[PDB]
Amino acid sequence: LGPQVAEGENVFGVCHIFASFNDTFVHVTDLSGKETICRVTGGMKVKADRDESSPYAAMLAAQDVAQRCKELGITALHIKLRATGGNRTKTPGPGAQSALRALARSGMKIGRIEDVTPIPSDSTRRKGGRRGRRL
Amino acid sequence: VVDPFSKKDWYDVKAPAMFNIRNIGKTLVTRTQGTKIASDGLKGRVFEVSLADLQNDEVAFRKFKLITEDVQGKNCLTNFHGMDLTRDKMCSMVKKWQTMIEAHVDVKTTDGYLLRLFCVGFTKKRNNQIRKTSYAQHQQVRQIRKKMMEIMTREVQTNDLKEVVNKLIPDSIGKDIEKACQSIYPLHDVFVRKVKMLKKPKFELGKLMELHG
Amino acid sequence: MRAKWRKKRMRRLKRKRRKMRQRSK
Amino acid sequence: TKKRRNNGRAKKGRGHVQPIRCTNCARCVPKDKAIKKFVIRNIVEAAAVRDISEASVFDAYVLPKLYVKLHYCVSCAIHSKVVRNRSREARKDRTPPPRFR
RNA sequence: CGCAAGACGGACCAGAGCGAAAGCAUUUGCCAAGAAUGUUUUCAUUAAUCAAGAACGAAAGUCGGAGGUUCGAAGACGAUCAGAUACCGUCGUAGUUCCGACCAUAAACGAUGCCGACCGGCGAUGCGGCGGCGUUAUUCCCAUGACCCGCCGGGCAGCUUCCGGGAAACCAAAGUCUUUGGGUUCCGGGGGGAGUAUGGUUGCAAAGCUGAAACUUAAAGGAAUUGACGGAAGAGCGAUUUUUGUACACACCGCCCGU
Ligand SMILES: [Mg+2]
Ligand SMILES: [Mg+2]
Ligand SMILES: [Mg+2]
Ligand SMILES: [Mg+2]
Ligand SMILES: [Mg+2]
Ligand SMILES: [Mg+2]
Ligand SMILES: [Mg+2]
Ligand SMILES: [Mg+2]
Ligand SMILES: [Mg+2]
Ligand SMILES: [Mg+2]
Ligand SMILES: [Mg+2]
Ligand SMILES: [Mg+2]
Ligand SMILES: [Mg+2]
Ligand SMILES: [Mg+2]
Ligand SMILES: [Mg+2]
Ligand SMILES: [Mg+2]
Ligand SMILES: [Mg+2]
Ligand SMILES: [Mg+2]
Ligand SMILES: [Mg+2]
Ligand SMILES: [Mg+2]
Ligand SMILES: [Mg+2]
Ligand SMILES: [Mg+2]
Ligand SMILES: [Mg+2]
Ligand SMILES: [Mg+2]
Ligand SMILES: [Mg+2]
Ligand SMILES: [Mg+2]
Ligand SMILES: [Mg+2]
Ligand SMILES: [Zn+2]
Repeated sequence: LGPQVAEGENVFGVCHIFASFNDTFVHVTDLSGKETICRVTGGMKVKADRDESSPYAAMLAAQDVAQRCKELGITALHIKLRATGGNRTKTPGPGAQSALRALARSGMKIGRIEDVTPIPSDSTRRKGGRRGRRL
Repeated sequence: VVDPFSKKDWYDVKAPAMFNIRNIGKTLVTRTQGTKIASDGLKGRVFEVSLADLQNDEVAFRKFKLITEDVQGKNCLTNFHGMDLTRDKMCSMVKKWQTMIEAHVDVKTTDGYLLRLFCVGFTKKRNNQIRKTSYAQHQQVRQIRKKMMEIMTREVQTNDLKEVVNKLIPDSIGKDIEKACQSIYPLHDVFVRKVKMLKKPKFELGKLMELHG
Repeated sequence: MRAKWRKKRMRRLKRKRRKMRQRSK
Repeated sequence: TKKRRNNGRAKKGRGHVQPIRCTNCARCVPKDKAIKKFVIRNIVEAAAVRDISEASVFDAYVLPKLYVKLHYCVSCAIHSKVVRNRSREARKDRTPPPRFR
């Protein structure tokens, strides 16, 4: 079940890591990014709205997706790290580093890392008003 | 219930003959059930490949988009679709005490491919310079931009797509622009940073086979 | 009282007078 | 009582400056007044560096860096401690803090 | 992987530039305008400030058309709370965008009218001009661009000073003031009542301009000092001699606002 590839060569996929401040996505696709291998979100592991962005849920999701993609026959992954972007923050959430480290732990080979956060040349008005969020 | 990956098949994707390395990975597609043909879903896919994965001795911050054009029995045949730079290269090129000059042109090749080329350059600080900033006046910027546009135009419309990609692989256009603009104002980090495909000619199998050998 | 809101209250009272103190009356 | 000679902003010889939005709270603050910070860091942290360098398929593959421009309003800059209050004499000193060791 | 609409031009972007002020940042073209510098050109007092009278004038707002992506007064909900009619979150109407008519108000601020003269240093910076060893590009040559060292003239600013001012904070102007007179416009007279009533005038409206009195009160207010608090980290006129803010000083168990 998978590609017929010699032991020396590595089958490559692309891992999209969406690290928000509310959730974390680890998504695996082929090199064209049109076919999905496995997608696991941080909300599937923890049954609480607080811990969806926690490093622990990201680590669990990374291990689950690594096992699923190792079943099918993908041994190496390219990494596309993404933040929410747009009008909002460009800084990745707290689960990105933990998810990446867990993905490395599970025996997966690591290709090239690339930041793919969407950056406007200029955008629509941001939510909040003149005085901002006063909490 | 029923595994969707039991009906999947793996195909091998090839790069055009312009590059040294040909096998650029594998891809997956659902088998034909008579409703949807696997070939139709296979076509039209875009792959972003770093230049270091296509040529051994070339830089890795230049990426190429290749689009599958035909399927030949477990062999997807791709063609040039675009070129771009990595995010960190562009982010590290832009600095605070210098001038940035950008230009874009729309040029058609001899074989019908219409391209949009983008070029970027930065002013260079002198070796013995004591002044903190290195700013070019507006007329100097306009002259530099016009020199960029004419050089980018004269290196595409004369050649065809196969020769255009050959010039893009080492980025000789950027070196020509950098050399030509020394007299106006010294420039470093001159690059052709993005290339877009606007219009394609009608698909020809013989052209693709000549492109792949 | 903040001077801005005092001014707004004065304006609203004047508008109320103007509605009551009609020119027709 | 004027607290600063430059009024806490960098506006000289012009009338209006377009506002930007605070990264923290999305408040509108003039660009010259805002507190700016350029952050260049590594995508992977210190432990992740050693964990990734062994699992990579390349030899001496350099990890990419993250470049971010951050804008803060006065309240968010003070609350986040990126900026602190100084003495009346020490306010004038506008040398950046000695981060270079 | 494409398509469509609308709005905005990130990074470069600075105590940098332009504009009478509001204000002004993707490329290219067209149109008219302008400061500064250069000048052994021309006119020869043609000038400065300005009742009356005019042009422009952020945002919001009003009336007609066109579009309506995002955001979003009002509003409907969910939370928080002793209570929230608020702060927080989900939606969301006018509006936010363009054209044509109104409106003329901002902490429209340098809280500092314009023209002219004089009165200390220093290093940068933007524009124009002048001079000069030396590095670079235009394959050679001048010459022109990029650096380097200076000089002059306008411009945005900075540091320093027992120039002198000022209650001080501070100011090379806020100096050249009892040693009081260069020209000229606007404008203030203890704190409230009050920018309120009325009259006039402008506007479709909202409102804009001009603008009192009766009455009430012994202080209100500026700068700085020592304390006390905080759900913050020889020198000065003189009091006086961890940082910081204060409207507290019977010192937060304070003071104080409106029903
Ligand atoms: Mg959450
Ligand atoms: Mg959730
Ligand atoms: Mg707060
Ligand atoms: Mg203003
Ligand atoms: Mg500041
Ligand atoms: Mg000016
Ligand atoms: Mg831009
Ligand atoms: Mg008048
Ligand atoms: Mg308006
Ligand atoms: Mg409006
Ligand atoms: Mg309308
Ligand atoms: Mg709300
Ligand atoms: Mg909303
Ligand atoms: Mg006024
Ligand atoms: Mg101001
Ligand atoms: Mg005033
Ligand atoms: Mg000068
Ligand atoms: Mg200039
Ligand atoms: Mg010069
Ligand atoms: Mg006098
Ligand atoms: Mg009085
Ligand atoms: Mg009285
Ligand atoms: Mg003594
Ligand atoms: Mg004494
Ligand atoms: Mg305070
Ligand atoms: Mg104060
Ligand atoms: Mg005190
Ligand atoms: Zn903020």
